[PDB]
Amino acid sequence: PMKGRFPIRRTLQYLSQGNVVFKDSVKVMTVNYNTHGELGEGARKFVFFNIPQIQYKNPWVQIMMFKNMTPSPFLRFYLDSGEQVLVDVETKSNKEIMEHIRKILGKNEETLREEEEEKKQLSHPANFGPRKYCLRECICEVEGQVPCPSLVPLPKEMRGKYKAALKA
Amino acid sequence: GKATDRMDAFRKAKNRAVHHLHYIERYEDHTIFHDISLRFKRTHIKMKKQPKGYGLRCHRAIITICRLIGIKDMYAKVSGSINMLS
Amino acid sequence: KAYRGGHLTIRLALGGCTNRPFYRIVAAHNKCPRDGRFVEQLGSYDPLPNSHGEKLVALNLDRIRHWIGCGAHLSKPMEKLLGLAGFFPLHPMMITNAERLRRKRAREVLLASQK
Amino acid sequence: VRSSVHARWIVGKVIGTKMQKTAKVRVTRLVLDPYLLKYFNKRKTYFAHDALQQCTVGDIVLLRALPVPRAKHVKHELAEIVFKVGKVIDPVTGKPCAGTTYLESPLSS
Amino acid sequence: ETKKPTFMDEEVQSILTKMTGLNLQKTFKPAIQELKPPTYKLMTQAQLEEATRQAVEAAKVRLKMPPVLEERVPINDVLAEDKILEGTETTKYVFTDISYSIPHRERFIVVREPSGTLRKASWEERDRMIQVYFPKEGRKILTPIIFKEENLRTMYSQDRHVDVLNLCFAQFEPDSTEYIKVHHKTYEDIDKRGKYDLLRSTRYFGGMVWYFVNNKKIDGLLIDQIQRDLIDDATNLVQLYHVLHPDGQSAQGAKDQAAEGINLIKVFAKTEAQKGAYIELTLQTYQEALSRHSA
RNA sequence: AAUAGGUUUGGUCCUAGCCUUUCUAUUAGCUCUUAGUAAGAUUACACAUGCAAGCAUCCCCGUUCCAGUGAGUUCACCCUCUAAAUCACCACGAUCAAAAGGGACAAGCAUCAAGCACGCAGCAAUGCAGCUCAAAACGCUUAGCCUAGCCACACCCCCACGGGAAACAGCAGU
Ligand code: FES
Ligand SMILES: [Mg+2]
Ligand SMILES: [Mg+2]
Ligand SMILES: [Mg+2]
Ligand SMILES: [Mg+2]
Ligand SMILES: [Mg+2]
Ligand SMILES: [Mg+2]
Ligand SMILES: [Mg+2]
Repeated sequence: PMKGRFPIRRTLQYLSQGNVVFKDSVKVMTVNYNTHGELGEGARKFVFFNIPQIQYKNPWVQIMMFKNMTPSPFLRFYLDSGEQVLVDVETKSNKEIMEHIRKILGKNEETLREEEEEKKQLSHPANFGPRKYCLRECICEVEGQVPCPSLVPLPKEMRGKYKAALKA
Repeated sequence: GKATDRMDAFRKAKNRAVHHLHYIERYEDHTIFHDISLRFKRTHIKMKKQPKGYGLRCHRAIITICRLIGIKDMYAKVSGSINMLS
Repeated sequence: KAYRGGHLTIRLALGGCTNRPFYRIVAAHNKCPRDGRFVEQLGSYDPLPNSHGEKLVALNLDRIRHWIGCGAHLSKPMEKLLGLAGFFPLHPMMITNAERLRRKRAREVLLASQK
Repeated sequence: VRSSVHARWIVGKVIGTKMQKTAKVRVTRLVLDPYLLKYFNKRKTYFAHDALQQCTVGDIVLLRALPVPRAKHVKHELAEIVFKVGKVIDPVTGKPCAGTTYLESPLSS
Repeated sequence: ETKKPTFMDEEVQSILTKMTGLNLQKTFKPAIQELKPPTYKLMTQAQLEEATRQAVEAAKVRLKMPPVLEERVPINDVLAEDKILEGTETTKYVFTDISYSIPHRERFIVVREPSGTLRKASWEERDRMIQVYFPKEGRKILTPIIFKEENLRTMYSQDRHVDVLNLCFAQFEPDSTEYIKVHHKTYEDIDKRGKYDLLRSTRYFGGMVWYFVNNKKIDGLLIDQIQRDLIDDATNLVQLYHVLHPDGQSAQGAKDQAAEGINLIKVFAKTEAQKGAYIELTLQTYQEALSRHSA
């Protein structure tokens, strides 16, 4: 089967399930954690489970991990203005850590909805073009209109091959 | 059924099968209850429960066996050694 | 593709099949190909009358105004389309062609009466 | 605030100090493998202008993008030494620590 | 001073929702569409109750009554008369504003006639063009032949009134002449054939009740509600009829006699019900059944 | 490779290769009634001939576009800065988009494992001796690409003052 433990982590569905989309201020996130000790357990899980999802939702935010550098696990976010945010993640669970970082540095649902609406405005239903960009290619696909000559031949009076013959 | 003559083998096999009947549990009398992924010896069989009208998108032998059982809708992928008896 | 000079223009990119014209109102470089790359599609125009005997024209008026404010020029067919829509005054050539057609039909009527 | 450098703030590890007033830092970013769908560390080498020559090989340093590159390869400057090698000060408590043990107890103050 | 209630009023909405009723089996009747293998969840009694409550909320959302709108006034407005263009073009032009962030009822759709008249597009042309340039799922540019009288009768014979109403809602605007005509014809066929139970637990029950109340033909619906032991619904229907006809014989009788509950129905059966004797007989039969069940 | 199938052997089981079945494209054989639409040298080898850029009260503007080819090939995308161009004229700006700077960016070969100056500091003089690389540097071979279209080339010498020589990779054609 799929290799490793918890192979669901290596699926696009799991990666897209993340809810933390950092604001444009956040640039770097240093995750310091200990590989042993009960109190850091949640932090460990946060590295094991939630770190991929975050990086998937935030492809440009650098994430750098550190093991057994400090007696306590913590996260440090570096913002574009030079401000640093220290989140002490000791005794917390990974779900609690995700909720905390979403609250303090994650975009809210309203901002995501506004971004999605701005993206949706780019695709206009009335535009005609390739299926990659537009719903319909030609106006002939609209009922009532004159259909495509490749499907319904046009009347001889509507084809130049006979207009020129009649005029000449 | 193993025999010198083909008709004798047919008779032996079909008469001996009815003394070895499994009862296959079916969901709503048209499919299996859940996806069944198993490996018998060197043959992997992966069966997916499917809604009504999906049909038997299974190996031809599995299609035959499912028609015999009374399973109408199921998907099945056979991997590894495609051995009829296994 | 960087071009020397040029400017944005609102024009009709011909589409459809043979004997089945269908124009798309687009904003694009005048140096760009007629059916090539366009900055934005501003509408459509089906010259062939449909079942209801209409020539459907669709105009993204907001974006047309935005591009005209951005300095985009206009081709004569597009100006005539907007004049017919009432978005611009009737083009002088539309009125002049109407007057020429009136003169031609009056001359035909006079010749028929004289016959 | 406007700068001609792509990466504005990057945290990395110094791997070289053999250039005058310049520190060679290795910055690792998680990159998703398109097939395996697993994040692996991809590392890139940056040069940070260390005016005071305070960088030591093996410490974790934060680099800020210069408004313009000052050399062919130098585009960043040492904004901070986040984790001095062998002299890590626990940001949560402010006390010195050697690995996972406090050299000085937080209860001291 | 005293304004007669509208369809979207809170009291009217509550009465119509109560009369509509909720039937999760009917509301979530299995859909004949591309099926997928169902997912199974292990639930306690509390979890099952919460899931049922969520289904009830979703069904209430699904049953939200479409508003009842008056027939739209025909559009006859000329923006310009350019006699110079008279006879130049043999075919009229239709211009549609396709700006994305505009409500469809505020879009400027104009028509340049061969006579040079630049006029605002009619309602039918407006709907046609909006569908052409902003297509909506379930709507057809050309009117489907299902809405002809013969095909509507064919659907009625098969008891597909709800399907007819869904097709009408998709194809036509709520204020459309065709929408209004098809809805009224469906309600009339239901009244004639006594098929009021088809529209129960659907969002079209409120419209049907409103249509019957406004034209004073709630006799059959009241009879069916009494027969099906929905006397609460019958009483609410009588109250709504009285509210929407305060200056009527039934309302005056109820006021003077202080009638409530079943008596209200009797009052209506005596005063304004055309099938008053039939309603009295049905109510007497129901009361006899109630007496037998009590004893 | 899949709902799989044939094929090793006296026979069975397993592993495994090969082929079949399906869908396209080109060419060939045999055959072929009409209508509509779409598409259409193998070749960056050489080209006969005819046309493909004029307009306009003279100046100017255009012929730098469109059209073509795929030889070459991480000049295409994002960000910063800001030329030329349009908005008559400044737009005290908007749109569009060069050069420059940063980042990202094809395949095969490691029997291509070292490149050989590929770095830094200083205003400068000059000083330090570094820089890239098995997480694939350097090199060889193949290939137009990520297709509303984009990149590159325009007979060759990557360029084109110059030289070779007299150019259809514009259309029709040979
Ligand atoms: S593709 Fe629209 S007319 Fe043929
Ligand atoms: Mg070639
Ligand atoms: Mg060799
Ligand atoms: Mg090539
Ligand atoms: Mg040549
Ligand atoms: Mg050259
Ligand atoms: Mg040619
Ligand atoms: Mg030849």
